[PDB]
Amino acid sequence: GADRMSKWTSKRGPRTFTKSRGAKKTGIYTSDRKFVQIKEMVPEFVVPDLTGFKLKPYVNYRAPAGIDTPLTAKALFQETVAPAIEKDFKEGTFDANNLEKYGFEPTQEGKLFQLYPKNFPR
Amino acid sequence: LTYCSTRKGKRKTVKSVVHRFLRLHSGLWLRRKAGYKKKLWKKSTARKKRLREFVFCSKTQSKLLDKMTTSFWKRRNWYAGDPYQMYHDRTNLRV
Amino acid sequence: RARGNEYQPSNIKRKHKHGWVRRLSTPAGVQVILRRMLKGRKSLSH
Amino acid sequence: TKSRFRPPTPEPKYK
Amino acid sequence: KFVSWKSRTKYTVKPVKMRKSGGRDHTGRIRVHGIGGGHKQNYRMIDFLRFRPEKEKAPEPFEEKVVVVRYDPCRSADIALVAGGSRKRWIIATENMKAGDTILNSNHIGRMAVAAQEGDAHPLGALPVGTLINNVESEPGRGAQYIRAAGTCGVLLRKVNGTAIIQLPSKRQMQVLESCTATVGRVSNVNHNQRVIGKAGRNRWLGKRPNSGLWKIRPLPPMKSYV
Amino acid sequence: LGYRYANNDKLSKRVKKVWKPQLFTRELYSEILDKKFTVTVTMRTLDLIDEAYGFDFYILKTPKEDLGSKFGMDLKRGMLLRLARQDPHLHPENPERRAAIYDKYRSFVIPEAEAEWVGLTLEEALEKQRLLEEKDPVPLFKVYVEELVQRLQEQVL
RNA sequence: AACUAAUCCUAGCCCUAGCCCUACACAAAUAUAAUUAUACUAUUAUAUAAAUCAAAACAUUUAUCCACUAAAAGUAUUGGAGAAAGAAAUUCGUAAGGAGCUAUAGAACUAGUACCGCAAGGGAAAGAUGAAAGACUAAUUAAAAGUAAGAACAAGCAAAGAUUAAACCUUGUACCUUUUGCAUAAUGAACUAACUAGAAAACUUCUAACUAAAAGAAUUACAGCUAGAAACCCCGAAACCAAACGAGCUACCUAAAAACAAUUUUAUGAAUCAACUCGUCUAUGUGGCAAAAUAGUGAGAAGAUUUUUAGGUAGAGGUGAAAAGCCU
RNA sequence: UCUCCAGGCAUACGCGUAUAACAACUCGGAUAACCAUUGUUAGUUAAUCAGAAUAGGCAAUAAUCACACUAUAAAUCACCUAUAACUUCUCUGUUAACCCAACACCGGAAUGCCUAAAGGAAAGAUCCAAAAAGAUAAAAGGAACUCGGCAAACAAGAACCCCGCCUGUUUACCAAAAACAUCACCUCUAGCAUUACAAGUAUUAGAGGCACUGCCUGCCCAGUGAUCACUUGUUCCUAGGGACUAUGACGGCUAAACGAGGGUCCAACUGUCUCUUAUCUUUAAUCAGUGAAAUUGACCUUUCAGUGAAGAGGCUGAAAUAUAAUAAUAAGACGAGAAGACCCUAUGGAGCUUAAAUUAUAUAACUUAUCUAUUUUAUAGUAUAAGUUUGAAAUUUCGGUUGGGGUGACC
Ligand SMILES: [Mg+2]
Ligand SMILES: [Mg+2]
Ligand SMILES: [Mg+2]
Ligand SMILES: [Mg+2]
Ligand SMILES: [Mg+2]
Ligand SMILES: [Mg+2]
Ligand SMILES: [Mg+2]
Ligand SMILES: [Mg+2]
Ligand SMILES: [Mg+2]
Ligand SMILES: [Mg+2]
Ligand SMILES: [Mg+2]
Ligand SMILES: [Mg+2]
Ligand SMILES: [Mg+2]
Ligand SMILES: [Mg+2]
Ligand SMILES: [Mg+2]
Ligand SMILES: [Mg+2]
Ligand SMILES: [Mg+2]
Ligand SMILES: [Mg+2]
Ligand SMILES: [Mg+2]
Ligand SMILES: [Mg+2]
Ligand SMILES: [Mg+2]
Ligand SMILES: [Mg+2]
Ligand SMILES: [Mg+2]
Ligand SMILES: [Mg+2]
Ligand SMILES: [Mg+2]
Ligand SMILES: [Mg+2]
Ligand SMILES: [Mg+2]
Ligand SMILES: [Mg+2]
Ligand SMILES: [Mg+2]
Ligand SMILES: [Mg+2]
Ligand SMILES: [Mg+2]
Ligand SMILES: [Mg+2]
Ligand SMILES: [Mg+2]
Ligand SMILES: [Mg+2]
Ligand SMILES: [Mg+2]
Ligand SMILES: [Mg+2]
Ligand SMILES: [Mg+2]
Ligand SMILES: [Mg+2]
Ligand SMILES: [Mg+2]
Ligand SMILES: [Mg+2]
Ligand SMILES: [Mg+2]
Ligand SMILES: [Mg+2]
Ligand SMILES: [Mg+2]
Ligand SMILES: [Mg+2]
Ligand SMILES: [Mg+2]
Ligand SMILES: [Mg+2]
Ligand SMILES: [Mg+2]
Ligand SMILES: [Mg+2]
Ligand SMILES: [Mg+2]
Repeated sequence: GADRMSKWTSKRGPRTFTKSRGAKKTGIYTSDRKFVQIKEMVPEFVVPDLTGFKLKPYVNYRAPAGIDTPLTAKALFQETVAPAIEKDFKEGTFDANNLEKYGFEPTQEGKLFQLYPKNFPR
Repeated sequence: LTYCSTRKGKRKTVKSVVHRFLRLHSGLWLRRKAGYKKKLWKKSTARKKRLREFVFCSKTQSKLLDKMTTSFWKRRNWYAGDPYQMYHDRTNLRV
Repeated sequence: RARGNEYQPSNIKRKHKHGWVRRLSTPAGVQVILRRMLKGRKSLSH
Repeated sequence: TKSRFRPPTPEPKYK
Repeated sequence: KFVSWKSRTKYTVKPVKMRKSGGRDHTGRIRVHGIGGGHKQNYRMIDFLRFRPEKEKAPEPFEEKVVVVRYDPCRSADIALVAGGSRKRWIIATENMKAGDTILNSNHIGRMAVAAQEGDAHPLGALPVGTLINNVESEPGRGAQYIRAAGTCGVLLRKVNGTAIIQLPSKRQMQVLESCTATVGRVSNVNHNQRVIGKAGRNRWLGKRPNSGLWKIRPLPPMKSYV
Repeated sequence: LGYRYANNDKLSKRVKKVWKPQLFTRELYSEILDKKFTVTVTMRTLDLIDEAYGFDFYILKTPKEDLGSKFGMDLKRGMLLRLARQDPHLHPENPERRAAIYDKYRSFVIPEAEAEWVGLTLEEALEKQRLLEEKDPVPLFKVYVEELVQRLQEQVL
């Protein structure tokens, strides 16, 4: 006679049964049943200063939209790194070892914002 | 009787008939006399003489055996020196 | 006496007996799940 | 004795 | 699922909480009938290897003091806490044992038999033939497994060529080596047989459940006629 | 695992019967491996080893099927790899002894690459292949750099 | 002169043919009591399929169940030599459609959903306007049973011969199955709509083609041989075996717990008697309030007591203060 | 505001929006008003209520007001030694008349506190019929009723027989007992350890039987001499010679006590009865709303005699006879329902019992082998095979004729 089709949540079951609704944990439970919040585990919203901002939620109809071109890795490379290498190649001051000079990162370890695996949320 | 066998879908011969009766192509069937090898010491000489003979079958018995045997056992067999050569045909019978 | 009230609901009893973890414990229970997935059932277990 | 029943379908007829 | 309560690795005098099995196996099926229920009981670990030297102590005869003679619910006989050196242990108590008495545990084997007071462990060879003994063991260093029930005693019938014959309480005669150590005297609670239960509910206290209500030779072929 | 007729007549009852091998545990020494293994072995294998004039000969000669054991197949790979590589680990500091063993079993020498894939199951072979072909993705940065350098170099040429 | 209703056509489906696959679904969560962001206790199919059934029983045995077409051939062989089973050698081969279904049909399917069972699991029903509803949702039909419009008028298997006349007069022992070839018996049917049960070619007969030969390879033949047409139902047990699923009811046990006023005895499976547990008797009820209750009356009520929570024992078994009692 | 009834507020398990207002008046409430129904909008706010670091060392002394007092069934992390870390508020539960019983079911449902301060309404309007159900009252009599003092009573007292010793337990939903358990008594089995028994060891553990308790009481107890010799007995060697032999499977019964046990008897008591009546509630009947079930070949559905299969609304011969409703009775319709009963059949089953037939690596055993140790053949064992011996079990079966049955028989 139990309803099998309804979702299993903490409102149901005895007192002992509990579970989260998806809220991210922000602290630790120490011995003796004491909660110790950790400030670093609490997200902090980085909010910019909007003074002098010239952009509003809606855009004018008169303004014409452009052609959609999903950005690709090749396109970014040509814009940023290709010109430096091209000029350097003419000057001859280019070597395989110093690709980092143009911005190459050998490993993501040591970066605050690791590209992969991502260590930063949206 | 197996009227339709699984592997081939054909009628199956009963081998109890093949080992007891002989069919002549005309349609007659031959058989032995039951007990011709049994307790011969107490049978009369005339009694034993009858048993040794080969006997024919009736229309019903012949009809039965024809249902329990397949056409292969109803064909013409050209055996050289066959001791039943002359008996496969009926002659001077009006009926 | 008066029958008909055999079902004495307890969520701890229910989930232990016919729950997901209980079913997966044995291959005979996992084959219960496997058939239910084949049929198309809304709920595979409790 | 046996037992079986049928549902009272909502049957909205507004077409 | 079924994990026996007997999981304590280290000896301690403190009573250990018990779990009864109701007769059920580790599979949950009854392997012995009539067992179930009764008062909650605490196990008191008993040392039957009387001559056990203390840590970093020479293996020589030593004495110990009988602190108290307690009642053990897990045995017919009554245990007695014995304190010696820097350790405390529970041992089975003899009939006349009293608190404050000193008992002797002696591995030393004497060529000449010496009269031994009740409760002092001595090798069977040391004991003169005919002395009442208890807590006898099959092999030296195996603990006691015979004559450890309330009021039981054993007789040292014969010592020959380093072999001792002991008449067990059932009158079975068992041979062991004279090296085996058995303390003198009968076990305590001699009057265990004289008790009267009186009421059915009393046996239900002890854990003995009621019995069920369910209520030959082959003659040889020649003998079938006469029967 | 089969059935028998009680009293060996087909007119009696059909009774389940299982026939078991008289397993024995013995110790065997492998010259190529220079190690002694303890294995459960039937009297049939002992005769086969004797007819093969040595434990090492028995393992190498017997095909995969006749051997009928995964443990034996691993021994086959180990012995074959030992001979294939002429590993100096066999009887170190005694080169004379090592040469004798290798020469005695020289007939079974096979290429090293083939020896590795001996006795492996499909899953183990699949795992071996996956590990060999595992590689972290090449950064596109480098890939574009190679293409750019080649194009620039060709243009200058 | 109409209510209840009826009419309807495409939703999908079925069997083939062709074809291995490369439909593995942002982000987040899930093996914890799944769908709970992080450490604790770690994680692993199965020894031979049985039986039903057939042998008019049953005990050896019993096609499929459990390796290319056709031929050899239902032959050799095997078999309580019974029912039955059954080769090979050796020959031969280049291989998108519907005299199907159309809403009780075709798949169970609008859906593995609702609903039912603790679980394994079982399992539905139905829809209908037109080109346009940004044209006030059409039509279409004395048409089923059932009613209404319109209750009835001595007398009788309800009708038939009749008749000027609906009824009066004359004649007349419902139907099927079933028993003997008899029923005033005995079974079955309130009525309507739809659905709902004879199937195979050895021998025979009939009709043709060619004819000592017939047949599009292997077959048969002392008029045969080849082809055609022509045949043998439905529903229903008690059971048996395999594998899952069940001890939230109930029997028993483990662990952690809780309840017991007042009175008299004493120091208790003792006494009076509530809560509470039980269920001797009578009455009512009997499709009941109830698939075991209600009203009274009774038994125990500090104990072998009652109750609560979680866990364990599972069918060739479990449990049993033995009633062959219990195990939803 | 009035009349009357007397389990209520929280908690847990459970349930899952049934909570609350508004709006509707199709559906649900078994009828209405009103909503528990439909749609929309809302809602339950916790650092206190509730739920969710490591390695060692070591504990004899219940509870009950714990003092006295005894008893027996023997009974709840802490504190130390060191290492590591040095200032925190997140997450989840919170509503309701609620759950298990197909139902807004006279049933089931644990704990805390309290017994009205909390919670509720037996009658929709009518009416006074029979029958039926419940309550109260009774002239005289007092069990004359009846299978029986069943039920009832202004009574609830006394003794007896039988059976079981007592308390206790059992067929959930027809038997609560005389049956099962039970203490005590008796019999059989086992000399022992790291998962039941059991962390136990013959005064113990398993298995089974039986009320115990003093008293009568079974047999069994070589014979004669007299702790002694012969005759016996038992064995060998050949009818001889040696050798050896120093009360327990049964009754009465205590005997008292106790019993929702089975029978009786006296006393009181009574509407049980002679002999029935009166009032009230319920039900009924009437008005209003709502709306089942078994059943049903068709029916324009009569009486008597005859016939018939213990049989006739319907056939045969007479007779009777305007049509319909409402409320009553239960003679007939072999009246309707049930998994009830009875005798017989089936080469239909299933449970139990073995002196049935066929098997039987459950177990135990031993034998020869294999095989490893050992000693020159030898005694040990055994990841096995082949036998022999028990049988825990599995499988299958219930011939025919004798008016039923056991015995005879017969085919
Ligand atoms: Mg139910
Ligand atoms: Mg319950
Ligand atoms: Mg008994
Ligand atoms: Mg068989
Ligand atoms: Mg058969
Ligand atoms: Mg039969
Ligand atoms: Mg359909
Ligand atoms: Mg369907
Ligand atoms: Mg009509
Ligand atoms: Mg007429
Ligand atoms: Mg009918
Ligand atoms: Mg049938
Ligand atoms: Mg439980
Ligand atoms: Mg019980
Ligand atoms: Mg009290
Ligand atoms: Mg009861
Ligand atoms: Mg009482
Ligand atoms: Mg009493
Ligand atoms: Mg009492
Ligand atoms: Mg009985
Ligand atoms: Mg059931
Ligand atoms: Mg509300
Ligand atoms: Mg309102
Ligand atoms: Mg109702
Ligand atoms: Mg609402
Ligand atoms: Mg709190
Ligand atoms: Mg609340
Ligand atoms: Mg009212
Ligand atoms: Mg009234
Ligand atoms: Mg009265
Ligand atoms: Mg009166
Ligand atoms: Mg009387
Ligand atoms: Mg009475
Ligand atoms: Mg009694
Ligand atoms: Mg009693
Ligand atoms: Mg009963
Ligand atoms: Mg009782
Ligand atoms: Mg009763
Ligand atoms: Mg009684
Ligand atoms: Mg009187
Ligand atoms: Mg009426
Ligand atoms: Mg009315
Ligand atoms: Mg009429
Ligand atoms: Mg009439
Ligand atoms: Mg009449
Ligand atoms: Mg009549
Ligand atoms: Mg008449
Ligand atoms: Mg009547
Ligand atoms: Mg059978």
